[PDB]
Amino acid sequence: MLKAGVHFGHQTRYWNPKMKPFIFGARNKVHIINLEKTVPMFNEALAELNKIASRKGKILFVGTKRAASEAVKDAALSCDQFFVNHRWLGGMLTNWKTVRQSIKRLKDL
RNA sequence: CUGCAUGGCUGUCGUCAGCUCGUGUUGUGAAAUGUUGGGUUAAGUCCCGCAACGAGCGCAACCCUUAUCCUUUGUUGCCAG
Repeated sequence: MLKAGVHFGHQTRYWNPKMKPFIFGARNKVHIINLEKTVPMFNEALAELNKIASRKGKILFVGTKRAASEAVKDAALSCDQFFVNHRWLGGMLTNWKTVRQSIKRLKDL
């Protein structure tokens, strides 16, 4: 009820040194993650996303996997938001004033 | 009188597929990246994709002629009817 979510446990090798402490003691040599902080850690981050929305910040969403690539353009369409669903460029965001010539190209075609 | 005094004008490596530029990245930096890779070609040509996205000179097309046809003008040329 504290959220918490789905576990199998999946991946048995090469764990990230900052994610290893989320493993819990159930069975000999068995990998399984504890998720009892998912929404408790989101409730404090969504407070600063509220501060960026208060500052009228432009929000960008990204996904390429089949569960996310369709959702970034449909599941948040109750506000004004921007997305990337499949294809990327060199300097996609860090060279935006060059990338604008491809938006002039898009609209000209 | 002479192209280390010149402007200009044409050869040749070279009709070869090369040489550069705006912004971004990379290194202390000259610079490198882009022009490489993977297919394809007559070709830095076209396609695919990537830290690149687009450009300038070459490139290529338009241009012109030629193999077959249809149609307009025919002498002192031509001669099918």
